[PDB]
Amino acid sequence: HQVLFQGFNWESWKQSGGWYNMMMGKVDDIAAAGVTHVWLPPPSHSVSNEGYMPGRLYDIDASKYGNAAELKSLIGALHGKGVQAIADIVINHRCADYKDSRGIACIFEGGTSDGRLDWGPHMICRDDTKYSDGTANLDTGADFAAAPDIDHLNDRVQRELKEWLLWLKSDLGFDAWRLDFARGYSPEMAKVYIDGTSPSLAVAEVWDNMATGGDGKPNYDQDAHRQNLVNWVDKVGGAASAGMVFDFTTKGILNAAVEGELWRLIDPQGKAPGVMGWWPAKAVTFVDNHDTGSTQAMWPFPSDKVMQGYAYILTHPGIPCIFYDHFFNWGFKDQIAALVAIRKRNGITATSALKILMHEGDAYVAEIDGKVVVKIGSRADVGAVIPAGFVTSAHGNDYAVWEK
Ligand SMILES: OC[C@H]1O[C@@H](O)[C@H](O)[C@@H](O)[C@@H]1O
Ligand SMILES: [Ca+2]
Ligand SMILES: [Ca+2]
Ligand SMILES: [Ca+2]
Repeated sequence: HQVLFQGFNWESWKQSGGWYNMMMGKVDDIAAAGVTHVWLPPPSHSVSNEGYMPGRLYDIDASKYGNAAELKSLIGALHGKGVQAIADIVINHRCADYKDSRGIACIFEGGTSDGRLDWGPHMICRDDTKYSDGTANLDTGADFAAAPDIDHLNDRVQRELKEWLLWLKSDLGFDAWRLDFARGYSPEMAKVYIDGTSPSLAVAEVWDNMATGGDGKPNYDQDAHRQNLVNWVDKVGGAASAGMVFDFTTKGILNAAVEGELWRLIDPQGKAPGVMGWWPAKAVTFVDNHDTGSTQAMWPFPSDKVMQGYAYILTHPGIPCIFYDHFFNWGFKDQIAALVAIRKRNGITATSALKILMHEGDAYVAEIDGKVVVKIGSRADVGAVIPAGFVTSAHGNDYAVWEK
């Protein structure tokens, strides 16, 4: 068993009383439901609210989310119900607290009395001219316009950062990492960090565009899209690494399939289309996150089919991550934990076997480990293909479940 849970959305920082405090009230519900890991936002002080524009890294208190006290207060409740804690680690770029000799904002403040993380333009890639001094290394990954990109090839940086990371665990309680904007630095670099801080798991956010038909729809063969993920995992230690990646491949394909095109959920090999069917133990599947859904909606899921997804991800191979809004604010609390249970009751995991039984545009049926069968889609009958000794069980709005 192993299930993740993103414990926040875009709007979270606004939360009257502090996000963590209101969350203390969702601990048992999440735990009892079957979750095992929770993903909390960037705890650090951030120029921006949501925290993806970090500066004073050790400055936990400044957070719009809550402070050091409450974060622990909250991570400990989780640990009390046996759920691990993940920290949204944002290090591809960073904002300098103050102005240097030139007027350009490149003098950083770590957040403590010493000079830890009190870096200068020297820790800014020389190719991010808008801030650099031209003396650092070259960016090892994508750049982020909005702010100074840190030169991770920098001896000091990899040092003070692991120390900072190691502190997050040793002080607050964090267990695992969720690497923000991983497309910003070579996997070679994530590896430095992952290994010298060894989290129970490190899921990264590598998000490339999906190839699309002239008509806006995503193509059917997404092999290239997912080969770029199993590869990034490849270059990071793979089998022996704590790192894993969100199955963006699955999101794009699934986004288009619930729309009467379930046939898209199978590759010529009889396998799943996302990273799921290639490396199921290194693929974190999901329905929507704080970028793709919520109030940013860069790529939301068909709202009237959001359950067809959970019916899919919470029973298939791969690690499913449940989205906040979805569990507490959409009227699906119960429906969701019922599955996690199924997944749990039947000892299903990241690597269970998958046996697609039907992949027609309006009907997708499957058998996982020959203990569970799920069908999503708008087609009243499929009795025709449901192995022997399968009693019905969980179901609802265009999805059904039969356990042996
Ligand atoms: O998409 C990668 C990341 O890009 C950043 O610019 C956004 O602020 C984050 O919310 C997002 O996780
Ligand atoms: Ca300092
Ligand atoms: Ca930049
Ligand atoms: Ca970068």
